[PDB]
Amino acid sequence: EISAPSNFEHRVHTGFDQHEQKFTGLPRQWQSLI
Amino acid sequence: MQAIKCVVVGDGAVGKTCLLISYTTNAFPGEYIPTVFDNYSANVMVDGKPVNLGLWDTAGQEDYDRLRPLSYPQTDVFLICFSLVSPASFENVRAKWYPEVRHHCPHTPILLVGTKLDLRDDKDTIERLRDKKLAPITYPQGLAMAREIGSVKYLECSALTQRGLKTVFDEAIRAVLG
Ligand SMILES: Nc1nc2c(ncn2[C@@H]2O[C@H](COP(=O)(O)OP(=O)(O)CP(=O)(O)O)[C@@H](O)[C@H]2O)c(=O)[nH]1
Ligand SMILES: [Cl-]
Ligand SMILES: [Cl-]
Ligand SMILES: [Mg+2]
Repeated sequence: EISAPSNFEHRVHTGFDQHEQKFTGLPRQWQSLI
Repeated sequence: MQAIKCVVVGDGAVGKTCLLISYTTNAFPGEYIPTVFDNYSANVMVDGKPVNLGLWDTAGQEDYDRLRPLSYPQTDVFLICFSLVSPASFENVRAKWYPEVRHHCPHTPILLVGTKLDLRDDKDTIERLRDKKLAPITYPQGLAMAREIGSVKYLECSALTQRGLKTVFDEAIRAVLG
């Protein structure tokens, strides 16, 4: 059977800065891509 | 530990974040805040074995169209979501989401998910839909769309009431792990 989920973690929270037109809190792997 | 990458996509305002947050934390977010990108993790016990569920919460905003595909490599399953009370979001399953997903991941399984099930019978919602020459999407209509995009499963749910909610993620899991 499949249990209810547990131990939630928010690993990445990305935003966007309009002044610089740059993403903020990008996954470390995406920093060379965007 | 087994791990599953599940990526969630669909129009703005369809309920992707509420769906993920209601399943993982059992809370319905009180504010409507559009997503740029977020990654959540949660543990689930599947047939006695622990599984790490990785959840990729993507932006329905067109303005983030170039950021979105960065989530796609090595995806194990997609949830394509539309609101059962937004015909337009449903039409965009065919017009945008299925084509984009399938272009990046030509063989990854897709679950079609109809959200906001609590609103399909909301008389005021029905009336304002009718005012714009629209109606809520029905189960048969949803199922027909799912069949047309070659989805492994069509599911309806409400993040708000959690009706059908666990089932979406249980099916997503069985789609990847059997
Ligand atoms: N009645 C009802 N409303 C819902 C449900 N799920 C989400 N909503 C509402 O829909 C709106 C959008 O929810 P949200 O989860 O932010 O949508 P999203 O698809 O993540 C939007 P983006 O793609 O921009 O992040 C909000 O007003 C939210 O309260 C539901 O199951 N029932
Ligand atoms: Cl099907
Ligand atoms: Cl249901
Ligand atoms: Mg969101």
